[PDB]
Amino acid sequence: LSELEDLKDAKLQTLKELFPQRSDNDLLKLIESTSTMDGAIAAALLMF
Amino acid sequence: LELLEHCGVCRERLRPEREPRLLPCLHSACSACLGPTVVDCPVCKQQCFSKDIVENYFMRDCNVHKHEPLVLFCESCDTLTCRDCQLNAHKDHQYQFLEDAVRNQRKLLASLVKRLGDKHATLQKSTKEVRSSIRQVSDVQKRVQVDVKMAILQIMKELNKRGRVLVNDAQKVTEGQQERLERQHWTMTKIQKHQEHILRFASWALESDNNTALLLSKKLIYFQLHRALKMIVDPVEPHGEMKFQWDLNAWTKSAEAFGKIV
Ligand SMILES: [Zn+2]
Ligand SMILES: [Zn+2]
Ligand SMILES: [Zn+2]
Ligand SMILES: [Zn+2]
Repeated sequence: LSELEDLKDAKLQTLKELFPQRSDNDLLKLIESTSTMDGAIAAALLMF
Repeated sequence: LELLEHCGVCRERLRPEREPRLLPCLHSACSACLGPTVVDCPVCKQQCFSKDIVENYFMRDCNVHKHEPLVLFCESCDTLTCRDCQLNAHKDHQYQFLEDAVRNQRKLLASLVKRLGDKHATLQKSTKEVRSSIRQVSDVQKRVQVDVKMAILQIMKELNKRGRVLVNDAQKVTEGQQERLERQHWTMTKIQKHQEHILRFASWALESDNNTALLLSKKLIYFQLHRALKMIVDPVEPHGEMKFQWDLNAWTKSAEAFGKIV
């Protein structure tokens, strides 16, 4: 599953590129609530 | 260009006296610009604790052993050291010179940049694709908005053509019937006045019966002659049945069905 981890962490580092002030713990919950779609994560990010 | 050299809040040119520090995000701002645990970037985020901030070393045109400078690269610690540190701290730590370790680092960063640059070449191309796609989406919204409207009018244009034609049909029928009726009221009243006149004169002559027989009996021929005029007047009223209540084609339930889909 070590491949699956990096594909998850990849999307996380990008939210910090866009909206960075919110914590690393907060973004991780939304990148599972979205199922790691590249765009739909940035959707729920703007919502909160 | 005009900003890479400049500092943070004051945007000074890099003064090496300023003790400028380079954040992990690669932004640079002297320690005077930002004094205050975890330090945060003027632009990005507090990406790392202050323990991971180097001081920018840019003075255009060792930590421990004072004026002895660094020239030498400790291969076992990823960073440079002076001749002393590799005698006390890094004794027989396998070690290398600056001239070779820099050549390789430059050639690996050129690789990372040449690939990453080839990547940001596609955003410069996919930004234009998204930019043109938005105008399409809104154009493909305002053209479907007009195709429906103009198609609705083409239907209603032709329907009013076959709605007025049926009205003209009813128009024709009624002036034709009225022309018939107007010859049947014209015919009645003129025959009636002829009947009224004979009835009028014959009644008055007959009603005067006191020693009036001598005047009557001299005109019996023309009395009964003109009674034959009114014995056979020869018109009988016909009746035009009203069927315009049943020349309205009310198929209302069909109209909604074809309106339902489109
Ligand atoms: Zn400054
Ligand atoms: Zn930054
Ligand atoms: Zn070492
Ligand atoms: Zn040293």
